[PDB]
Amino acid sequence: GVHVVLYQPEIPANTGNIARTCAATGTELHLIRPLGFSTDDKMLKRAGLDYWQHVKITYYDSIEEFYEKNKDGEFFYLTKYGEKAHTAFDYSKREKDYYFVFGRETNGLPANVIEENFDHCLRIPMTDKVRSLNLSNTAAILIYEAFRQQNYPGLDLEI
Amino acid sequence: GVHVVLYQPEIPANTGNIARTCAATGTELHLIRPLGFSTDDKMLKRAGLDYWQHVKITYYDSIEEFYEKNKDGEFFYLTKYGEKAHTAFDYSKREKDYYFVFGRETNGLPANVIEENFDHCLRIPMTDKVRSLNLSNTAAILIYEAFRQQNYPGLDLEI
Ligand SMILES: Nc1ncnc2c1ncn2[C@@H]1O[C@H](CSCC[C@H](N)C(=O)O)[C@@H](O)[C@H]1O
Ligand SMILES: Nc1ncnc2c1ncn2[C@@H]1O[C@H](CSCC[C@H](N)C(=O)O)[C@@H](O)[C@H]1O
Repeated sequence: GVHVVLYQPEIPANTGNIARTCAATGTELHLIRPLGFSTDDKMLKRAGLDYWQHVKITYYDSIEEFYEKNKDGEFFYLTKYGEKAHTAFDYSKREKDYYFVFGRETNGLPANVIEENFDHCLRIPMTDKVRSLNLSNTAAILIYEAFRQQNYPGLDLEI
Repeated sequence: GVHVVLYQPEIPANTGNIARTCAATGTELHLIRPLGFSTDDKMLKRAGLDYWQHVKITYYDSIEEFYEKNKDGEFFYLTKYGEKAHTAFDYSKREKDYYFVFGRETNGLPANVIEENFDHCLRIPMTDKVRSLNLSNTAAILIYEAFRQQNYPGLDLEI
């Protein structure tokens, strides 16, 4: 499968957007606490996030716990410090588990995570006119790059 | 070049995100009024959009005006009602002008626009668990699909 991992996300609208993209694709959502916001059920529903119930979601109290519970698979780390493009790897094997790990809107990923995993750090190409892309936009780009390579498994090409 | 055209966008954060992706790539931003928010220079500064100045932006009072001022190029219309994938077309020619036209967060694209241009209506594939993707996410996906096909011209220069 395809997986998005959010390391300590900050801003509720970004995670709401990412959860929508996950519901839209069958991508799993992994949230590493602390979060910057509540995800209580009654609040999500009155906020009209009806799609949230359809997301395959897992919460973790630490990135250590995340790793322990997700030992198998291919792990990629999205960071502007990466020296490979997000499109440089093959995500076409539907039977594999691909994990794309994203940093905080403000802090990004911890430096040691980037350093320990540098040959799997991916930079979406940019001009020098911004420091970074929006978190939810980067998750949407990576999700649909993987699904493009897999020829859209489980998705409706037409209504 | 690559162009994103927003038909009467509603939510300031979506247009802020799309402007960020445009500054990040050199994609032109075309805004068809009425907009749902102020884009006065003083409001954008109050909102902290430091990259806005770098965006190649044009405003129009109508889609008719937009068409009159952009006669040459290839026009694609992003809608869940499309019957071709966003990846089904060739955007690889850097000398051509590719325009991707997006609808409103609430009403989408006008029915007559979809009908009249149906052969070039593009649907990003989705499951049945959501009605649509987030507007800014869809723009980011299309921008980076076009730049992928062109091998990221003008990006990652002198990082
Ligand atoms: N160009 C890009 N390439 C890869 N990931 C990106 C990206 N822009 C944003 N992201 C992702 O979005 C997250 C939040 S943006 C954080 C940016 C960072 N704090 C800075 O120095 O500006 C990042 O941690 C990364 O996972
Ligand atoms: N799956 C998808 N394929 C193509 N465009 C999409 C899309 N999801 C969202 N969009 C774009 O994002 C815009 C705003 S989403 C608006 C849709 C409307 N609220 C509804 O319930 O259906 C759309 O007009 C379209 O341009």
